Amino acid sequence: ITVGPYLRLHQCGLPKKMALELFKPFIYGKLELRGLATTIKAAKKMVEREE
Amino acid sequence: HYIGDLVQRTEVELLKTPNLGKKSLTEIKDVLASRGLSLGMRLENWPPAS
Amino acid sequence: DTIYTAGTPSGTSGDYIDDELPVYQGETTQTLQDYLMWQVELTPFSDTDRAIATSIVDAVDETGYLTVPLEDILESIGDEEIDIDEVEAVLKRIQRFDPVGVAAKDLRDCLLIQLSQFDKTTPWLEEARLIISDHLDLLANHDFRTLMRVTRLKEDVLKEAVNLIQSLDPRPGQSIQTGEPEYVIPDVLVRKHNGHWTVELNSDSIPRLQINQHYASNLQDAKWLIKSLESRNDTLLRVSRCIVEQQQAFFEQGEEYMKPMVLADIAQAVEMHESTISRVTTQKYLHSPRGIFELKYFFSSHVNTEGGGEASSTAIRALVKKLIAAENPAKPLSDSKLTSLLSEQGIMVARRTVAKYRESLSIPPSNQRKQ
Repeated sequence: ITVGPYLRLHQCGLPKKMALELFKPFIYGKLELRGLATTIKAAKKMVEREE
Repeated sequence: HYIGDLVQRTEVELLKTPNLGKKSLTEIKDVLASRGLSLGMRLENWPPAS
Repeated sequence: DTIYTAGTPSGTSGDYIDDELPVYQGETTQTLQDYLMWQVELTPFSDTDRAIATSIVDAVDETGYLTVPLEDILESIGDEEIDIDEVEAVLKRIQRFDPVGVAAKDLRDCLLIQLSQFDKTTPWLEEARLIISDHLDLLANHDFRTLMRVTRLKEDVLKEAVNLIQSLDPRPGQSIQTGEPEYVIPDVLVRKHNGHWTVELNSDSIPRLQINQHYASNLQDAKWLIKSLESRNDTLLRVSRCIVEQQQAFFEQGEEYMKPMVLADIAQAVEMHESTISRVTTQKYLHSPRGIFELKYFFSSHVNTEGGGEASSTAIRALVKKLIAAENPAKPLSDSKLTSLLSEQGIMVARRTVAKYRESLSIPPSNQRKQ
């Protein structure tokens, strides 16, 4: 943990490489929802490549 | 008229379609599964305005 | 009694913190069926479709091929309203999971499934599709001439189509394979010095247990286990040493120099029941400079020798291999000609026995080896 002096009282700073790993199934669902990946394997590959 | 509209239709909805026997529904599922699709998907912001 | 002059270190600390390690539990792993079922769950099926998918994925082997016919699956479902076309639809849906082409009935189906997922811009796709769909044995048998007649195509297009064919995957299910294969530790070692083969048990595998006798019945019973282990390893060493003595020529000059020895010879040599000999040599290996061989490998059948004696079937197999290895590509040797050729050195084996040996060594017959 480091210090962010600019944040507001209800905010925290998260690295995005952690957020990609934590929120992965939500990302799968959102990718499938808008048609970017018709199947689960396509979304998994797209997330793996980090497009 | 487009693949997306057919894709978004659920199987129960197409079962009750008049003049559409179960054989035709199974054939449609076969031709969809051949290409890597299935009945019962869900897309937002459709049609794509084209 | 030598010291290994090179080796690999172990990644760990020499000393551990004094608290006891937790009991072993294990760790789950992902095989092919686990991945396929995971993809099945996240797929918009109905309930009956999911049941059929579970039944299908149950019957997929290690390589990714469907081992049972669809009639077995439809029978296993146990319902009467379900037809075979629903099973076909579910199978077609499953075959497009990752890896593409899994759960395929046979090689032709797998290749066609993989080919159907390309783009039309591919240089030679329809030619490959037609070749797989209709004329497959021609490509396997290396005809290249009647295929040109049937396809009505010149050399270049056919060659490129075959190049595309040999770019696909015939075993799509082996991408998700096991982590690391097991390895076997040899039981006994045979070295050579003084022109003689010394036999010695593996020191790294035989420790001497500390004798717990101080609290002293139980002491006598503990020594009984010691005597039993002593007798066991003594029997193993005696059997291995006798076997090595009998098969000295093979250890020096390799194959084609074995002797047709059976369990009776060992039983009479070590004065023991042949059942014990069968029991002790099972699932035990010996390490030689030539490789690692199971202790039961040196027992085989025999054939009559014209001048006298017998010839090991291993020697006959090796001779057949070495005769085939130096044949003319224009006119490959046939079975009768091979028998006639071997019937000049006192080898007397029937044509049927030659065919059996050839099938065992997995060598195609003469007509498939012609260039």
